[PDB]
Amino acid sequence: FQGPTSFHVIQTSSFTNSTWAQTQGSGWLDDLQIHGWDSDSGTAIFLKPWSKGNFSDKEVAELEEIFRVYIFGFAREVQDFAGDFQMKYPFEIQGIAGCELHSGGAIVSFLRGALGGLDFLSVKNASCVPSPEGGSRAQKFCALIIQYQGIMETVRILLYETCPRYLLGVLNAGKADLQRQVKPEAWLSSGPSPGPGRLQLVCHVSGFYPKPVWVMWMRGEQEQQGTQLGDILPNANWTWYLRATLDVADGEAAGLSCRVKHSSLEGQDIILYWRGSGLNDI
Amino acid sequence: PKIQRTPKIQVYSRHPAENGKSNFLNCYVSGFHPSDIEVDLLKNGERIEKVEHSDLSFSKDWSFYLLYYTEFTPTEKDEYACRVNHVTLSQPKIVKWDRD
Ligand SMILES: *[C@@H]1O[C@H](CO[C@@H]2O[C@@H](C)[C@@H](O)[C@@H](O)[C@@H]2O)[C@@H](O[C@@H]2O[C@H](CO)[C@@H](O[C@@H]3O[C@H](CO[C@H]4O[C@H](CO)[C@@H](O)[C@H](O)[C@@H]4O)[C@@H](O)[C@H](O[C@H]4O[C@H](CO)[C@@H](O)[C@H](O)[C@@H]4O)[C@@H]3O)[C@H](O)[C@H]2NC(C)=O)[C@H](O[C@@H]2O[C@@H](C)[C@@H](O)[C@@H](O)[C@@H]2O)[C@H]1NC(C)=O
Ligand SMILES: *[C@@H]1O[C@H](CO)[C@@H](O[C@@H]2O[C@H](CO)[C@@H](O[C@@H]3O[C@H](CO)[C@@H](O)[C@H](O[C@H]4O[C@H](CO)[C@@H](O)[C@H](O)[C@@H]4O)[C@@H]3O)[C@H](O)[C@H]2NC(C)=O)[C@H](O[C@H]2O[C@H](CO)[C@@H](O)[C@H](O)[C@@H]2O)[C@H]1NC(C)=O
Ligand SMILES: CCCCCCCC/C=C\CCCCCCCC(=O)O[C@@H](COC(=O)CCCCCCCCCCCCCCC)COP(=O)([O-])OCC[N+](C)(C)C
Ligand SMILES: *[C@@H]1O[C@H](CO[C@@H]2O[C@@H](C)[C@@H](O)[C@@H](O)[C@@H]2O)[C@@H](O[C@@H]2O[C@H](CO)[C@@H](O)[C@H](O)[C@H]2NC(C)=O)[C@H](O[C@@H]2O[C@@H](C)[C@@H](O)[C@@H](O)[C@@H]2O)[C@H]1NC(C)=O
Ligand SMILES: [Cl-]
Ligand SMILES: [Cl-]
Ligand SMILES: [Cl-]
Ligand SMILES: [Cl-]
Ligand SMILES: [Cl-]
Ligand SMILES: [Cl-]
Ligand SMILES: [Cl-]
Ligand code: NA
Repeated sequence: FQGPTSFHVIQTSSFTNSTWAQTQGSGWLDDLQIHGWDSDSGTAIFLKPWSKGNFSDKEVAELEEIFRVYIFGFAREVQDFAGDFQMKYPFEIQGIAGCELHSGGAIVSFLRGALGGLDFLSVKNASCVPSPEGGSRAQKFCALIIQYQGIMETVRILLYETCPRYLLGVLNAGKADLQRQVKPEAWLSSGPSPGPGRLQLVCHVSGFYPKPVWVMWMRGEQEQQGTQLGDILPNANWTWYLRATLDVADGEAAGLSCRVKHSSLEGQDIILYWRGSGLNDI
Repeated sequence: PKIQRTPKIQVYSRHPAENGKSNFLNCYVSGFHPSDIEVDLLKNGERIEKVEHSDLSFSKDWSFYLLYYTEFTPTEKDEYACRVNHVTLSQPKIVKWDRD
């Protein structure tokens, strides 16, 4: 099946000073957002009609309350211990936790934490593992948190028992959106001149879903190895955008074409032809 | 906890630019830390009123990213830009949309 294969929640907790901290959170299938966190209410925002997967309303409400208590208590404890951990404000903590479906059917879970944009800890084998970037502070943190009865057990249950069934349920519940096929459109433009006597040609591919896509500059049937793939960029409403560039000498632009392949096209590639002398768009 | 990362800023149209035809203007801001950031979309140097944006997310290297977008109708003479403020910047950074 196509589309996302993983679910995760993220946390960004920003500590301005000793009496003011705020947390943002959200839930995701790969890079598609399916849950928001509403700080006005301490409850979640379900962005799709299928965002609860196969979970009952009652279990969903229990999990929302877990997150609400956790978010409040996380700020309370960090602020209480910030002095002992020699913390300087402002600072920012991030967390990600979830699970993913692999080839062969295994589901693997993960939990990672960061401080100051650097890795701080991870959970491996239901244990707290300090990251080397986290230094002695992370060692100190792991030794302290594992003494929290309930937190260790609740994290274990959520990662290894709740997440895998949630993931399968929501991948199934959302398959109409997650496995839909959306065709790209493509067009050609100039790029910034690389320098004297050279041109950059740009092949734009926009509006495709799912994310895997193939784009190449061609001379007839010969793929141009010089093709430079840009980073895939988001559009609103769950589609993607991609630029493929080629730097050529002025007199060598004629004869070039851009070919696009995508799962939605059922084998009918898009072919665009570069024409020189300003004849590139009727 | 100490090195900050400045935002990368990429501005692009949802559809090929056709003058007089409605379109969507995207500004993708990424690679930055910490998360607090101010992003505006500009038309002829003036801030656009109704802009939408994604909830906060971050990449595997912990850098944050956001998508800002709005409807726009390109013309031959009007200009559009993305303007970003961040603690790593002493002044706002402006990246202009350029269909070419
Ligand atoms: C949300 O969906 C989850 C996934 O459901 C499956 O996938 C989706 C896409 C649809 O296709 C569904 O129709 C489909 O069920 C549910 O979780 C899954 O529940 C089933 C039970 O329905 C459960 O199957 C049991 O598995 C155990 C063995 O599990 C161990 O071993 C496997 C490897 O072999 C390992 O992967 C596991 O992690 C465990 O270590 C087995 O003993 C059971 O057999 C018993 O029951 C069967 C009939 O069901 C009977 O024939 C046997 O003779 C015996 O009595 C049974 O096969 C899946 O393992 C489980 N999957 C996961 C990843 O957890 C989920 O169900 C809820 O949670 C379950 C854990 C279970 O407690 C259910 O009763 C719950 O309703 C569902 N709902 C929620 C709320 O999450
Ligand atoms: C994946 O997770 C497994 C489940 O937790 C883990 O197995 C556990 O390993 C523990 C050691 O790391 C072991 O703890 C011991 O428990 C005995 C009583 O049963 C106790 O005597 C002993 O105490 C001593 O050591 C402590 C420090 O370790 C010390 O604080 C204490 O005061 C005293 O000196 C120790 O606590 C668990 O019993 C064990 N549990 C289970 C269910 O297996 C895996 O790690 C170990 O796995 C096997 C055991 O199956 C062992 O051969 C090795 O010790 C592994 O390290 C873990 N996997 C990996 C790869 O780490
Ligand atoms: C529909 C969508 C479904 C989503 C599917 C699920 C996927 C989500 C996947 C993963 C989600 C991971 C969840 C994180 C929160 C779990 C802990 C918690 O919340 O406890 C409570 C807050 O307790 C507190 O207030 C203390 C807060 C201090 C936080 C310290 C940092 C812990 C970092 C971790 C470092 C790892 C250390 C090593 C770990 C082995 C919550 O309130 P409670 O429940 O009412 O009370 C439980 C009582 N107990 C805490 C005693 C148990
Ligand atoms: C601790 O930080 C608080 C919040 O800072 C605000 O939000 C952050 C996200 C960041 O953007 C920051 O720049 C913001 O200012 C302070 O509260 C703020 O205080 C200032 C000015 O004194 C005020 O501008 C803000 O409105 C206010 N934010 C609120 C209330 O949401 C704390 O300052 C104290 O609170 C004030 C209301 C006031 O009584 C003042 O005397 C206090 O110092 C910061 N406290 C400390 C110890 O510095
Ligand atoms: Cl809250
Ligand atoms: Cl410390
Ligand atoms: Cl639980
Ligand atoms: Cl074209
Ligand atoms: Cl080669
Ligand atoms: Cl402008
Ligand atoms: Cl990581
Ligand atoms: Na204090």
